[PDB]
Amino acid sequence: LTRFLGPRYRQLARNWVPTAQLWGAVGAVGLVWATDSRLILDWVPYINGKFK
Amino acid sequence: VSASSRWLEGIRKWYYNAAGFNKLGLMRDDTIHENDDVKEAIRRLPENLYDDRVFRIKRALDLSMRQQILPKEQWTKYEEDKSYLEPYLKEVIRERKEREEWAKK
Amino acid sequence: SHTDIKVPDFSDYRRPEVLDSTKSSKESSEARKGFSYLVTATTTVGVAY
Amino acid sequence: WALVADLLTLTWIGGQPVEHPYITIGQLASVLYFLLILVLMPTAGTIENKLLKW
Amino acid sequence: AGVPPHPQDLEFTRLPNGLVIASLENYAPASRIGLFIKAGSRYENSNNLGTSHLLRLASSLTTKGASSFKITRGIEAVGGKLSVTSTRENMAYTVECLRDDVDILMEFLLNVTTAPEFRRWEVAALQPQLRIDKAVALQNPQAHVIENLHAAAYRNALANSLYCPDYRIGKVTPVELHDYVQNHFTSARMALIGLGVSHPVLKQVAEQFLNIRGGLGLSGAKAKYHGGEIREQNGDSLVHAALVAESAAIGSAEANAFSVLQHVLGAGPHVKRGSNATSSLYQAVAKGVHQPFDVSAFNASYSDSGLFGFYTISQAASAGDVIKAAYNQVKTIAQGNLSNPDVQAAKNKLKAGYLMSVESSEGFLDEVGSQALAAGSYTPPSTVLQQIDAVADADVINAAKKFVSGRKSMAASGNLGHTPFIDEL
Amino acid sequence: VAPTLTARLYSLLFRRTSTFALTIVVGALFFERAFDQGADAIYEHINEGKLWKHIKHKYEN
Amino acid sequence: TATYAQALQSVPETQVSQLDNGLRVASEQSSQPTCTVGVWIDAGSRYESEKNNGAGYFVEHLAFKGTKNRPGNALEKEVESMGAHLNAYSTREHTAYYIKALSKDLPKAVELLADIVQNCSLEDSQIEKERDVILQELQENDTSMRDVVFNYLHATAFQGTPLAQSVEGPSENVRKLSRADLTEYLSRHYKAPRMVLAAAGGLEHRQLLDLAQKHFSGLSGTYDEDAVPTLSPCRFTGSQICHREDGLPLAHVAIAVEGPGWAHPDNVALQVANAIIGHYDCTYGGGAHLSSPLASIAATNKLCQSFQTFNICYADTGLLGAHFVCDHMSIDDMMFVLQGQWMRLCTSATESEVLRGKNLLRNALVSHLDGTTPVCEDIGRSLLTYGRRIPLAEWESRIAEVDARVVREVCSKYFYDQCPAVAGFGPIEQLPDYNRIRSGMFWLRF
Amino acid sequence: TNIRKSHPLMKIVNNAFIDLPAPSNISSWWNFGSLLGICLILQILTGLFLAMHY
Amino acid sequence: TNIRKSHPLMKIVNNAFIDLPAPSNISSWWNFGSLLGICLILQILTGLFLAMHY
Ligand code: HEM
Ligand code: HEM
Ligand code: HEM
Ligand code: HEM
Repeated sequence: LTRFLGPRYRQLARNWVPTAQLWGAVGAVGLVWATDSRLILDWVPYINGKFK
Repeated sequence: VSASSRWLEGIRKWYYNAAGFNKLGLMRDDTIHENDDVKEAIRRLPENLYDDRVFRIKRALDLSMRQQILPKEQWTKYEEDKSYLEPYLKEVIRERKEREEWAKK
Repeated sequence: SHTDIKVPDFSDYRRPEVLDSTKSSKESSEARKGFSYLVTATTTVGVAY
Repeated sequence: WALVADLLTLTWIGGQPVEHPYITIGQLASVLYFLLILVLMPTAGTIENKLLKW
Repeated sequence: AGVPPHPQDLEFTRLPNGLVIASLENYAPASRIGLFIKAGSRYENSNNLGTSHLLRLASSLTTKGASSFKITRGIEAVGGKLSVTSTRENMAYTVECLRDDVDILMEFLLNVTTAPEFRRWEVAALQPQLRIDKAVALQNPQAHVIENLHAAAYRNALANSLYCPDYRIGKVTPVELHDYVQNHFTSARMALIGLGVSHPVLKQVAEQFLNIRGGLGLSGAKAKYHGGEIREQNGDSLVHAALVAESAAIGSAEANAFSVLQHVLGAGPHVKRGSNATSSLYQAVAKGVHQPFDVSAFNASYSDSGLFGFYTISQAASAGDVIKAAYNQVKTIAQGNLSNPDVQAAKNKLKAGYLMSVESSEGFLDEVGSQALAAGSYTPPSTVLQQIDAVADADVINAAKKFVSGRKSMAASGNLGHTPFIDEL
Repeated sequence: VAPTLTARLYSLLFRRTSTFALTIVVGALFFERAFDQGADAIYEHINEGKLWKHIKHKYEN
Repeated sequence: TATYAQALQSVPETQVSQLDNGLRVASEQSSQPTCTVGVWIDAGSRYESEKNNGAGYFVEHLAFKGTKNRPGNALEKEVESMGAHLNAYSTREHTAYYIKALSKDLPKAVELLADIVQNCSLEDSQIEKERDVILQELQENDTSMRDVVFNYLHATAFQGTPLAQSVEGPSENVRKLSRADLTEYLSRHYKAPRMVLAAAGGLEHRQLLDLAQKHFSGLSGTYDEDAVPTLSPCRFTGSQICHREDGLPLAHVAIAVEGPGWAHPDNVALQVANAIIGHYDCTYGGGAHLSSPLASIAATNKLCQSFQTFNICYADTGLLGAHFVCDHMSIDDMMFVLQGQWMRLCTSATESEVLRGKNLLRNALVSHLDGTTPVCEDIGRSLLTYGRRIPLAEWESRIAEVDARVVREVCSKYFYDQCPAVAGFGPIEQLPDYNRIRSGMFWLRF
Repeated sequence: TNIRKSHPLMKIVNNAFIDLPAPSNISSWWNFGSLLGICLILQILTGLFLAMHY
Repeated sequence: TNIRKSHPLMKIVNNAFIDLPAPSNISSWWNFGSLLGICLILQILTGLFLAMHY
């Protein structure tokens, strides 16, 4: 708990932050595409084709 | 030194007796859970202490199995419960904490 | 005497961008990894479908 | 043993209707189950350490 | 103009307790500090052989002011080094870092030498390193020969073994290391040498942290020369052999004569892939021997004794011929067959060689420390060159005379079927 | 075109395994739309008029 | 007080002067009674064709065995008698001849060097004697597993380019090389604009320049014109050479990616990362407490006998990576732990460890330039590879610049997702398959 | 040689049920681990004979 | 250390599918062993979804 609190760890977090952000994008777009989540997919231009 | 500090000491002697490892001839440090700091402290013990430790654990596991306890006179007295692991375990944690302070900068 | 050990000619198996001894392989490393990984990306895209 | 008895209390309440005494003591046993595991037993272990000077 | 700053002089100080302090402000980007101790292998006795080897390996173990982990990490953090270099007489703990970091490395240095803990478990964990350390050294056939040479020569102290005897590996105790430090790492047996450090600072730390008494006195039990021969059947393709007699103690006028004789006969090569035209021993052997061989004059000087002679590497069958050619070559110098230009060449080889030996701070520091311990003084290069010059041609002949007629010591390893005993030389 | 289309695709999107996965996921979405409908359009041509989607206007209300 | 930054300014400027024929004459004057003088020639094995691959090495064997002005024994006797040491070496890119001598013996030392460089009496009886000596050395070099693996590493990385060749040459070239073969190489390569007369010690620069006009003049009149030989770049190949030999006790592995070459500014940053990984040896005292993760895991788990990082530099190219010697069962773990370290540094390097790497380097650079022989070597080599002598203050300036962001960017440029050159020798059944090594060159997590 | 140790199948049975080092002092409270295995088998054997008719 | 080797579960997967020494020269005729495993899994997954309605 207290052992992971220091300058190196703040650097280590800063180093892996763009990566952990991009995996979130992979997870989200991945979930959105796999379920056909209409709420989000109504916004994207070519995927829009599902006229009720 | 104090009347109420003699009472904390008598409540501690009460708990010690209630814990009842002394009934199995064990010392307090015999009963510790074996983590990494602990494993190292056992490893760091001299020959005579390790051998005694082994026998005391052996004796208590034997009693545990046969569901017995030692005769009252042979119970480890609270006053003479030698905390043999203390300085070893304190040194191992000291060393760990340093490594951890170093791994921070 | 271990200095007789030359590596056999691989020009037969080499990608066209890796044919020249004069030319650095770095100038085509991106394009070559790019091609082989595009095959991988498209494979995954097709399997994901 | 409080946890075992408390679970036996929850067992008893499970097989009983939702009327007057049972609603209260039912949710009383329910909050106790979680307090006993999350807060109470981790506190006793800390005190027991202090008593052995550990 | 591309000229350097005018060079500062060495500052030397004998403390009233016996301790020596020497420093040179060379203005170098890095710094070098050595604690030289009269604690080499010769102060071991039969009950504690190899204790100074384990100690040599123990410089990184827990001290009172710094844990094992701290010494390693703290020194590496600043890119520093900590080295311990033993000889038969000396132990030298040399520390090295950039000049801004001296204070940290000094503290580590002082802890290692003056407050080691030799923890039971830490010492037990390190014992296997004696086997590794020895194995790596002993893979030079020369090492075991020069080890056997000393065991054959002396009955006493210099006979000691530098690497721990196998039977003592795993057997040297924490108490033995504690006893070794308590009675050898004392003020009167010590010298603190600094490079890229100011004298007031080195004098300060010596007066604060290096005032240690209650050890042993003189340069140990006077090393008694005996003579004899140690033989090692090896099956090692080539035969390594060393012939030696008692010479002179370091610092004496006679010692310098032996050093000139060493250069007359021939020490190391001078030209990369060379016939060694000026090497008296080499030419003498080559006349009679046509296979691969090597021969060099061996010169070892100690506080109370010395060993001079020659060392040979030859094919097993050629062994006797190489040793006999080499020995007879010395015999002609003893008989008086030595010219004045011959000695002059050797003199220039020794002079320039010495000067080259102290060119680097690594070589300069090791020399000042060894001087401080052996002599209690610092002798400038210009006056060492003066002492070399003082050697007469007769003194060189007499040094040869002394070798030819003195009780011999021999050590040889390989297929010894054609390697002669002392008897037969 | 000065560095290759593959060279600029590796530099921007295939270096990091993160953006490699992201390009596969984003590329899987856009491929599904172009394929499903594109293959359905091909299925229209080989079954011209035969399907209910072509007939539809015959029976209105 | 005198600080470290202040002390870098204190070291005198290397005085560079050019002769009329193209001979660069450079000196670093110090206070020492001794000195080191030498000639550094821009010639190696990269300059050699397949038919004359042993040439530079053969000339190196003949250079001290007699000149036209000093036949046979003469050179040896003259150098030996003044107490001087005479040395030479040849690498794939540079040949050097140097004398360790007293400063008052500098006139003679320069004179003798000129004789070796210009007037080498390549005697027919001697070149015949030398061929048996070099052949023996080849049999000698075979037993050095380390020398073999690095030769293999160059052979496989620089496949079918001049750089794939060893300095020594093959056995065929040693026994076939003629007297004419060596003079042709000497006339083509030992030319003034490719030579540096370097010196370090108790000498004035004016003394040295006088001697260079005194002994090296007579390489002009008319020169070059017809044959201008500039080095063509050498293609690096991601490849593997595996010499399985289960009769050898320990396995040797050398793994490297393509490095940028002498001139490139980011050699400094690569060297800092190479310091962070560092080197190990079973005789090191440090053990489990060593800073470097690879070194610490290797000691604890007895994963090798040694490892070392390297940044081998050539003109516009080089080899960057590690070499290790280990037990037959330990090759896989060793590869894993090393590759993981390259990758840690490529993606997630940290401020503290980078300062340590900077500090090791400052110490490495200063400890290396100790005494006349290392400094004279640094003068000769730097003038050939950088064109100037890069002052220690500038090296510090370029070291000080390297933060964690620099390390992971520069490491990524060279290490991340690249094809290594792999050289393996000895009991190498457990040595990873190339594809798996290639796979360890990237992280799926990143 | 003892085939309980060498044979690939029997090796597992030996290491799991025969030669496994077990504490001397384990309570009747350690019995339920084996009893759960009996119960899982019992449920499979009764469950199947029910499935033949269900 | 490589967790593929040390970890009790991953140890099996490594020894069976990853680090297993396999002959360099095995035919397409060696593929059916894996294909049978695919077929057994395929039959379990289609068979179950049929059993949900059968
Ligand atoms: C599918 C029903 C289960 C079976 C067949 C099973 C199997 C067993 C077996 C054979 C043992 C060794 C003998 C013994 O110590 O009892 C054991 C011990 C153990 N089981 Fe289970 N178990 C199951 C349920 C559980 C559950 C529900 C938990 C935890 C929520 C648990 C955690 C443990 C632990 C911690 C031990 C170690 C006890 C010790 O030796 O001190 N198991 N199990
Ligand atoms: C994890 C072990 C199992 C448990 C805990 C379990 C539990 C149960 C329970 C609670 C019932 C309802 C009791 C009743 O009203 O009679 C039941 C019935 C049933 N079980 Fe299982 N069972 C297990 C194994 C299986 C297996 C392996 C099969 C298939 C071979 C199976 C097939 C059946 C069938 C067909 C019934 C309905 C017949 C009946 O109610 O008696 N059971 N089981
Ligand atoms: C339940 C269907 C089966 C499965 C899932 C299965 C699984 C496999 C697998 C994975 C392999 C290794 C890969 C390969 O060599 O093909 C293999 C090899 C083998 N199987 Fe099967 N197998 C089955 C049916 C059979 C049958 C029916 C026989 C004999 C009547 C057989 C005997 C063998 C033999 C002898 C090999 C060794 C082949 C070799 O490596 O030379 N298996 N099996
Ligand atoms: C060893 C792998 C299996 C094989 C070789 C196998 C074979 C077969 C065959 C030949 C049929 C009749 C085909 C037909 O007329 O459509 C069938 C149908 C059936 N199987 Fe399996 N099967 C297997 C796995 C299973 C499993 C694991 C289940 C239970 C989860 C299962 C449940 C069914 C059911 C309910 C049917 C009847 C529905 C139907 O005919 O389509 N099968 N299977």
